[PDB]
Amino acid sequence: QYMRADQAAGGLR
Amino acid sequence: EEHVIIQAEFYLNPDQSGEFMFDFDGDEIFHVDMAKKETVWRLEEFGRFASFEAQGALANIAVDKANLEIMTKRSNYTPITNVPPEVTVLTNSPVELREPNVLICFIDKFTPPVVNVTWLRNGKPVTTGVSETVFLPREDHLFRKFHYLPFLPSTEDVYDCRVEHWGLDEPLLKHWEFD
Amino acid sequence: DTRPRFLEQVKHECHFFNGTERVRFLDRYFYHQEEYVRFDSDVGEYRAVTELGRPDAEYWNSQKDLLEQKRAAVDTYCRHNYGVGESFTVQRRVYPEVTVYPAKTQPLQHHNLLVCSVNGFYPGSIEVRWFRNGQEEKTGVVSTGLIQNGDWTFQTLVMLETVPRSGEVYTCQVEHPSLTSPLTVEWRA
Ligand SMILES: *[C@@H]1O[C@H](CO)[C@@H](O[C@@H]2O[C@H](CO)[C@@H](O)[C@H](O)[C@H]2NC(C)=O)[C@H](O)[C@H]1NC(C)=O
Ligand SMILES: *[C@@H]1O[C@H](CO)[C@@H](O)[C@H](O)[C@H]1NC(C)=O
Ligand SMILES: *[C@@H]1O[C@H](CO)[C@@H](O)[C@H](O)[C@H]1NC(C)=O
Repeated sequence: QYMRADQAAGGLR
Repeated sequence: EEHVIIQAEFYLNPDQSGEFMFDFDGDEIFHVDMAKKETVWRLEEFGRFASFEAQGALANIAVDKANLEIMTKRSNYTPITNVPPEVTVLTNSPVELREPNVLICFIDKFTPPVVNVTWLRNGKPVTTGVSETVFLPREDHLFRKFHYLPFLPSTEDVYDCRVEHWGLDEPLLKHWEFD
Repeated sequence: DTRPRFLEQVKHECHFFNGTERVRFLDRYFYHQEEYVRFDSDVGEYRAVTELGRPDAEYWNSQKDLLEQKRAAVDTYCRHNYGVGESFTVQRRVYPEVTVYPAKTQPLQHHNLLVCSVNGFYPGSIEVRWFRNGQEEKTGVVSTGLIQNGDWTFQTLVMLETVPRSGEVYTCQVEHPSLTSPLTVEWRA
């Protein structure tokens, strides 16, 4: 019963 | 739709402040305390049904920290514009003399997410029993915040919520007193 | 402090329609207050909202593993989290406490304002009505709006501008998803 976090996308450079 | 769940994060320079929270229809499900690396449920009963690994949040703030450096360079170091807040003071329930109640200070429509809030009773800072929320997101991507003060209604006590913000020239005082 | 600030925001949004039948996932990125790139499950790729976010759109759309993660978010992230929290969020029901008290619009001798305090309910959708002896009064009703207490409870004041008579009975009617029949509180002078 864990809430999943969504990954932050790493920007260019 | 009928229900919206938002995972809201932000990182702020040069303050190096980061936040990670979950929003459901405008209310906070939980947030992660970056110092303790703990999940903090808005209502304690939430933690009995659900759980959250707090390190996934810090990994996101690490990326948000790196993205902010990229975006600051990309915008030619264009800073943010201060948007001062609207402040409202109200009580949790109708006021009856010597029947316990809660003072609510609603701070709304402001950015950046930095603020200094002080509860004043008869012009003096009060610290006993106060509580607050983290910075909550708005759909126009400003912020909102809550500060609480339980009190006993008396005819001889007046209150003020004093709010400081870099968009304000003078601190904003919002008054409350019994009828 | 005078030093300028620089703010980055990300918002992972899950929009649900009729339970989890139709689900929409948004991956939105903000510099200060301005969205510059977003992923939308209706599209399946990142799209630059402003010219500031065009490098990130082309960079992220070249990573298929990243795109395959975002295309599956409606299942592995939105519907999952909905299933974990629906018992204390989607199904949360708190019925309101209704208090009626008179007030004054201006410093007058008699009261000319009937307040219907509706406190502590959840969710926010609510319908409050005034009746004078069983007949609904739609004229002269002022409300504070829906107030969000920030603690998973709402409240609202619905005031009626009226001059009370002897033997007049006013009643405030409240309809709410937590109730199966309308809540009523009466007030007489
Ligand atoms: C919140 O209060 C703190 C403390 O007064 C403020 O911080 C100081 O701001 C002055 C300039 O006005 C600097 O010289 C100091 O170095 C700052 N830090 C400290 C620890 O004093 C802060 O600016 C206030 N924030 C808001 C939004 O009003
Ligand atoms: C930043 O400056 C460069 C060089 O003048 C310019 O090409 C670019 O459009 C500018 N971007 C912004 C957001 O000001
Ligand atoms: C609501 O969900 C049920 C699930 O069985 C479905 O049959 C129904 O069509 C949905 N409502 C609409 C308007 O599609």
